[PDB]
Amino acid sequence: VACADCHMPKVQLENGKVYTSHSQRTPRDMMGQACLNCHAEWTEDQALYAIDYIKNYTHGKIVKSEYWLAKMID
Amino acid sequence: NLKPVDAMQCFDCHTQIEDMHTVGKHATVNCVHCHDATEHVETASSRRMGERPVTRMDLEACATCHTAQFNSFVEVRHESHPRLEKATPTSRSPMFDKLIAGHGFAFEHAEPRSHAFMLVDHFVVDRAYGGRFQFKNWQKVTDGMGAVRGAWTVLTDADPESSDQRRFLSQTATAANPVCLNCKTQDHILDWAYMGDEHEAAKWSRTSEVVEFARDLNHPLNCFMCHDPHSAGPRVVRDGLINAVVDRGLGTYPHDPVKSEQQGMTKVTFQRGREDFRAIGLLDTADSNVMCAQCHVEYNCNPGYQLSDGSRVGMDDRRANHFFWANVFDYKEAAQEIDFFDFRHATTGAALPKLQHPEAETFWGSVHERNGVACADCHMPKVQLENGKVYTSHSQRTPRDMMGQACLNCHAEWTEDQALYAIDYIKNYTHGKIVKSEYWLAKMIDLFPVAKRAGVSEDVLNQARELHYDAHLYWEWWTAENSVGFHNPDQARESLMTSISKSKEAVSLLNDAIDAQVAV
Amino acid sequence: NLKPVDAMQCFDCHTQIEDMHTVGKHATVNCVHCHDATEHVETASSRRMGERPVTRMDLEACATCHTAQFNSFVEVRHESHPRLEKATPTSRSPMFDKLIAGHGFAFEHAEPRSHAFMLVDHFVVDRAYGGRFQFKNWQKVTDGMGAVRGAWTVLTDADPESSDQRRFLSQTATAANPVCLNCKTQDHILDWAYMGDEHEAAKWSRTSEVVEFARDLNHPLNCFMCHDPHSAGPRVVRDGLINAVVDRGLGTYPHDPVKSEQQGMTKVTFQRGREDFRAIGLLDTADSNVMCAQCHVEYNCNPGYQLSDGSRVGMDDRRANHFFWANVFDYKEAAQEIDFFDFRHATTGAALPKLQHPEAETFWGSVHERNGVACADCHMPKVQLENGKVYTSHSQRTPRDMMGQACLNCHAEWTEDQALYAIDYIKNYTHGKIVKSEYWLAKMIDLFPVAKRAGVSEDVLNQARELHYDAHLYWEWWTAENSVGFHNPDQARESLMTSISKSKEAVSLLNDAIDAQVAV
Amino acid sequence: NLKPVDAMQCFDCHTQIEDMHTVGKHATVNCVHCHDATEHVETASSRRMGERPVTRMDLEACATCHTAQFNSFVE
Ligand code: HEC
Ligand code: HEC
Ligand code: HEC
Ligand code: HEC
Ligand code: HEC
Ligand code: HEC
Ligand code: HEC
Ligand code: HEC
Ligand code: HEC
Ligand code: HEC
Ligand code: HEC
Ligand code: HEC
Ligand code: HEC
Ligand code: HEC
Ligand SMILES: O=N[O-]
Ligand SMILES: O=N[O-]
Ligand SMILES: O=N[O-]
Ligand SMILES: O=N[O-]
Ligand SMILES: [Ca+2]
Ligand SMILES: [Ca+2]
Ligand SMILES: [Ca+2]
Ligand SMILES: [Ca+2]
Repeated sequence: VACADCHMPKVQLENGKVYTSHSQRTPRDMMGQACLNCHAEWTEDQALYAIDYIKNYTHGKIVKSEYWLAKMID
Repeated sequence: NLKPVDAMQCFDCHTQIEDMHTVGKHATVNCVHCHDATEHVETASSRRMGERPVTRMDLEACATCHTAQFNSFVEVRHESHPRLEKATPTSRSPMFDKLIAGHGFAFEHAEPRSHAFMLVDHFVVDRAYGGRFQFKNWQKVTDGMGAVRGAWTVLTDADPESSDQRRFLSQTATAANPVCLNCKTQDHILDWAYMGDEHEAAKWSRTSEVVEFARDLNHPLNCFMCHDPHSAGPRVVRDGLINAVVDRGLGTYPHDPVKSEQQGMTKVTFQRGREDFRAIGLLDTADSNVMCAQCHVEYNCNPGYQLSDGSRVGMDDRRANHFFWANVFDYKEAAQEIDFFDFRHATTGAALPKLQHPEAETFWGSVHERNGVACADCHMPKVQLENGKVYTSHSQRTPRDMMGQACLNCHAEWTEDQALYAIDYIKNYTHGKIVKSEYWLAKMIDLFPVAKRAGVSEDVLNQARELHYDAHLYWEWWTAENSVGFHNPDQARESLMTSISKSKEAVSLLNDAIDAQVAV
Repeated sequence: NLKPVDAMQCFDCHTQIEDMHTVGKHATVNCVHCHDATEHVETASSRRMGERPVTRMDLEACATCHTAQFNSFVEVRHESHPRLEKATPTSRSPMFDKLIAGHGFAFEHAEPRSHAFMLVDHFVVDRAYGGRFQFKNWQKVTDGMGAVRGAWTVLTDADPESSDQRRFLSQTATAANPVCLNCKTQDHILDWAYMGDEHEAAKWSRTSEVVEFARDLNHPLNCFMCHDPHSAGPRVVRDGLINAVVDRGLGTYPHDPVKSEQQGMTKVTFQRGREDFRAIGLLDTADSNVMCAQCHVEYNCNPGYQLSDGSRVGMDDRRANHFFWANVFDYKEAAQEIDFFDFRHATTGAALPKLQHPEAETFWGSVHERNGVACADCHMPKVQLENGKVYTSHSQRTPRDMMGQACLNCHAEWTEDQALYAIDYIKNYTHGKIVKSEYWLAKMIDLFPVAKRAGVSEDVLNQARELHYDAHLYWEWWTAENSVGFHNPDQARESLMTSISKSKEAVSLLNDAIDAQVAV
Repeated sequence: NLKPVDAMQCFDCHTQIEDMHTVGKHATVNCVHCHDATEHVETASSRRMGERPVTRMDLEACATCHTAQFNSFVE
């Protein structure tokens, strides 16, 4: 998988000539083309929930890392 | 990968193309994008073609550099109901079968849908080819991109081994003829002489076997119908329109000589063996009123009969390819001018015209037309973007889908709901008058068998048939025209009231004559 | 609180029940859930019933352990318009009154609504019981759960003191008879002999007073119509269907002997006093095509007449309970096979069939049926859950309400709007042909009084009446069938074109005969 | 309106560009779309630039034939 697969995927059209989106942005704005095409077992809400589990856990550890760096700095 | 050819070598022979190509916005666009001419260049002389070069007519020839316009063009409007028969109580003409009896449209006449389907819809409608052509299966009806790629990628022919027009199912007709195709495709633009006259250099003409012609055609509404591929400038290619505006000197706006001069057309003719062969009309301005009038007009594209003596007018006659270029109040005179009518009514026996989608001629003289508004302002407006390069939408559809760009930009005093309400007021009032006109037409029609059987004289029946012509014209214009009066509401009202007057006159004539026979 | 009974004690006598119950998925489900048999066990012998045990027929007997299926079943689809008369310009058959004149359906024929209401709707429709039964007030029309709980909890009888069929309001009819109820309820499943024949052990039969029968019945579409309560295995209980498939040897798929063998039915008969009494058909597979064909078929369930001699066929005749089990192109032959027609047209005098909702026979041979698709795939699909135990939806309704589960799972190439557009293309085209068929039928019908009064011969009128039979059949199949052609679009098109051909033939015959009389 | 230049004449001194341009999917795209080289061609030799030709770096140089990619990018 490459950055473009999640951040600038091919446009999906009912009728028309396919082209590559060049709006580089979060996959949350185009989940059908950026995630759900590969993760057929998921609804959009399930895929968003998987992202958020990672980000919530990571951000918690970032906050705890800063707490300890700050205690040391002080 | 495409390799450019030396255009200067072509221009040595093709001076008309040189004059157009080197000056316009396609001066950098190499011939190889649309032509494969290698063997042609090896064998042509200054006056003889030699091997014929290949010319791409597919819309994807333009989609490479103009993807936005192509993609907008091929969109399917699913809200535009498909295959929806007009002769039903819930559509445009509840009494159409009674009123049109005797004409091929009685076999099927559906509402229009998105432009991508025009050629396939022409091929599969029950009134056209006897049911010969069908979609490969009922799922293909959704495939707009597929139809654009080519009619024959989505259709089947019930009998590839014969080319005669015949019925394959009992309730079909074989009304199609080569003239119809001019408003569905221009794939034949190099194989068809001006007006479809017989011509040594034309493979196809008005008198061709239409089934064989059909099989050679693939793409709907080619991009180059409105845009010259060499200069990229605005134009029309439809012979019937050029003939009305230029040959007959009527102008682009027959009611307005000044506008006709400012927004005119220049006929350019191309030759084969130094004889005139085909023509285009370059427009002074990018005037969509005239571009859309290549097809959205009342026309003849069929055999019929002479008003003077009743005799047959066949496909071989020039009248079989004709733009009347007349509003509803000038139409009867325009049909007398060429001595022509379309069919005899199956019940009344009256000589009758058949009217078709006269949007261009209806729009003339309307408040919007008089203020310089054109079809594209309401039906294919500029796209509005927060950040972006503006381009013109090519999805021709009702303005209800883009009211901010199609109406509300000029009507700052209205909300969207107010604008919709104004449209619906006109369409509701107009439709009520269309229904009343049909009621009175049907009442008259129903009296003809009663009058005949009661022994009413030919002289009285003939007087009623003359009234039927006018009653029919002043009604059918409005079921044929697609705006349900919006394009010209005062004209629709005046015309439909005239239809009703004529029918009432005929009903009174027939009732009195029947009563007198009974009294004797 | 329920206390279990000793099933082994029942099984001592009930060996058929033992063989079914001990092997299936209800082997742990005690008899007390559905039967109160204490006094029965005290008094029965191996061959005499003794005191009759109580058997629960209410759907809540299953809702205790299968709440999801019950709750899905009783949902009311409010978008399915209630009490919507089909004989109007905006519904299925704009000219129904003219075309059906002479038949009870002219008094009222509404579109179907949700299954919860089937028994109450049968009781209150104007054509059934002379207006005898009504909802207790106009608010109860919304109460799906109430109707399921029991028809008599939501309806009133205008005269509890009489049991004759008679008119209570002027524009009603008394078409109901005991056979109708077999497709509304199976509360009478232990009180009705196979086919509704007279039988010592049956309280009710084809010849019962229908008002008295009506009063004994409460629940719509009982869960055990498709599910054997003892084995929990798939089955049908409807005698007319078992008679077609098994007794007449026609098979579950008459056009496909192989599929009929793989997806077959086994007739199981239950006796009373060692004589055959009632029967069920156990299915080889859980095949909804055959389950839904208990009701969604063309049938006779009424008196009529013989085609051979015109004589009356009454409720006492087996033909008054009959599944033709024939597609539209085999129907005329199936009606000749039993020598039967339904009514004489009030205007033309023609012997005519009456067709009813033939979804099962229309579906045969369609692209979906040939690919192994069944009614439940589109009308009662598996529920899709992010997290949960999957079960089958029992809300039988249009697939428009669950397109992801009913269409788009098999048609991965389409969006929802594309799929809807494909359905609408078929329904629009089919409806236009239904309207044209009615136009031509009405034109013919209107000529009969003119021809009679002009002195046209019986021989010509009789020829026209024979054409009227076919014109009627090939049209009415499609106003009766609920998919507006979707279930078999090629068949609908061929049949409706045949209807139009037959009417046109009749119109021409009658016009020529009237004209000849006038000329003399 | 753009007027095409003689690309072959450029290639007499620009073999490295020739080998890329003649072979890829822009073989038909004339140099005038992105370069203004009139005075350069008048003054150059294969060994002396002469007047420096102008090269367009604006994204609109691509947006004329690739509007969909450009419009999606600038959102
Ligand atoms: C899908 C499997 C991904 C691939 C491959 C890449 N990224 Fe990604 N990225 C992804 C997610 C789910 C998120 C979080 C977005 C959210 O809304 O929560 C991101 C985030 C970014 C961001 C920040 C975007 C924002 O939140 O606005 C950037 C700048 C980004 N990613 C860049 C990026 C690059 C350069 C990649 C290839 C090396 C790349 N991503 C891969 C999902 C996916
Ligand atoms: C890297 C960050 C990019 C920039 C800056 C631009 N584009 Fe692009 N483009 C990019 C990728 C990863 C792809 C898809 C390649 C693949 O095959 O998967 C593209 C594709 C194109 C195409 C081809 C047609 C299509 O797939 O849409 C064109 C014509 C194209 N890109 C044009 C384009 C223009 C005009 C840009 C400036 C606005 C632009 N690209 C920037 C990556 C990158
Ligand atoms: C003189 C020797 C010629 C050269 C060099 C080229 N063409 Fe030509 N062409 C020539 C003639 C005499 C004709 C018949 C029409 C006429 O003007 O008398 C043509 C025709 C074409 C056509 C129309 C083909 C058709 O199907 O009708 C096309 C598209 C065409 N020519 C293109 C073309 C191109 C692209 C050339 C350079 C590669 C070219 N021609 C060279 C005479 C001569
Ligand atoms: C790329 C190689 C092109 C192909 C193939 C086609 N066209 Fe084109 N077109 C091209 C350019 C670079 C331009 C000029 C852009 C600018 O604004 O400077 C154009 C312009 C047009 C126009 C506008 C003309 C005008 O405003 O005067 C139209 C209507 C147009 N092009 C249409 C068109 C059609 C119908 C094509 C297929 C036959 C087509 N073009 C091919 C680049 C390319
Ligand atoms: C002949 C080649 C045509 C030209 C030029 C234009 N139109 Fe057209 N239009 C045409 C046909 C044959 C059809 C019916 C297609 C079918 O398969 O049924 C149409 C349809 C329309 C519609 C209805 C679209 C819908 O959603 O139902 C509109 C609004 C329309 N046409 C407008 C229109 C405009 C504004 C034009 C000039 C820009 C134009 N058309 C040109 C045939 C042709
Ligand atoms: C241009 C002057 C036309 C000629 C010649 C033909 N048609 Fe046409 N057609 C035209 C327009 C602008 C439209 C859309 C507007 C409308 O009112 O329909 C159409 C539409 C069709 C359709 C779709 C709708 C329908 O009537 O079912 C079909 C099937 C169709 N046209 C067929 C047809 C045939 C068989 C023709 C020759 C007899 C014919 N068309 C000529 C424009 C023009
Ligand atoms: C007549 C019915 C048309 C057909 C067929 C095509 N286009 Fe068009 N185009 C049309 C109009 C009325 C306009 C606007 C002109 C104005 O100045 O108001 C356009 C414009 C273009 C342009 C210019 C850039 C823009 O405004 O979008 C291009 C590049 C263009 N059109 C391309 C195009 C292509 C590729 C077509 C086939 C899919 C196409 N046009 C058909 C009218 C008509
Ligand atoms: C705005 C001032 C308009 C101009 C200029 C033109 N038309 Fe129009 N049209 C307009 C409205 C408000 C409607 C009714 C649409 C609705 O949704 O109620 C129409 C209708 C059409 C149609 C049928 C469209 C449909 O309902 O699907 C066609 C085919 C059409 N108009 C064509 C047309 C042409 C060719 C014009 C220039 C001659 C034209 N219209 C001008 C609004 C406006
Ligand atoms: C032999 C002494 C019996 C025992 C013990 C039970 N039943 Fe019975 N039952 C018996 C007979 C002879 C009949 C008539 C039908 C027949 O098979 O010959 C029946 C009938 C029933 C019925 C049908 C009642 C109806 O309304 O038609 C039911 C539901 C039934 N029996 C249930 C039943 C149960 C639950 C028992 C155990 C508690 C049981 N029976 C015992 C003979 C005998
Ligand atoms: C609880 C005491 C039950 C009552 C009352 C009813 N059923 Fe039942 N059913 C029950 C169980 C425990 C099971 C097996 C669950 C499993 O999957 O193992 C069932 C099964 C069914 C089935 C599925 C049969 C099959 O797949 O072969 C059906 C169709 C079914 N049950 C229907 C049903 C009906 C119609 C009832 C009322 C007459 C009914 N059940 C009562 C538990 C209980
Ligand atoms: C006889 C006992 C029936 C069986 C078995 C099935 N259906 Fe039915 N259905 C029946 C009636 C009498 C009615 C009309 C009820 C009323 O009060 O009007 C219906 C209705 C339907 C509908 C329409 C529902 C709506 O929303 O309008 C559908 C889609 C339907 N039926 C489908 C259906 C299927 C798929 C069946 C097998 C699973 C089935 N029905 C069985 C009578 C009976
Ligand atoms: C099964 C073979 C049936 C017999 C016998 C009867 N009906 Fe029926 N009915 C049946 C189905 C599958 C449906 C729904 C489909 C449809 O097209 O309606 C119905 C519907 C009704 C309705 C509601 C709709 C209506 O026509 O108003 C009523 C009032 C109704 N049925 C009454 C009725 C009477 C009076 C019958 C005996 C003469 C009768 N039905 C028989 C299935 C079957
Ligand atoms: C025929 C018209 C049916 C009626 C009446 C009832 N159900 Fe049903 N049921 C039906 C089908 C076609 C299926 C699916 C079988 C398959 O394998 O595809 C079902 C399934 C069940 C099940 C099994 C679990 C599940 O799939 O949901 C149960 C427990 C069940 N049905 C119960 C049930 C009840 C309680 C009913 C009355 C409300 C009921 N069914 C009616 C067909 C029919
Ligand atoms: C999907 C491939 C289907 C199968 C298999 C069956 N039916 Fe169907 N039905 C289908 C569609 C797309 C429609 C039209 C629904 C719409 O909203 O337009 C229908 C319609 C019905 C109806 C009327 C439903 C309504 O509009 O309320 C009934 C009563 C019905 N179908 C019954 C039915 C039966 C009994 C089937 C098996 C024999 C059956 N259908 C198969 C789609 C599908
Ligand atoms: O009808 N012959 O083309
Ligand atoms: O049917 N086209 O006017
Ligand atoms: O009509 N008597 O049941
Ligand atoms: O009215 N029921 O077929
Ligand atoms: Ca339309
Ligand atoms: Ca005409
Ligand atoms: Ca319904
Ligand atoms: Ca019947």
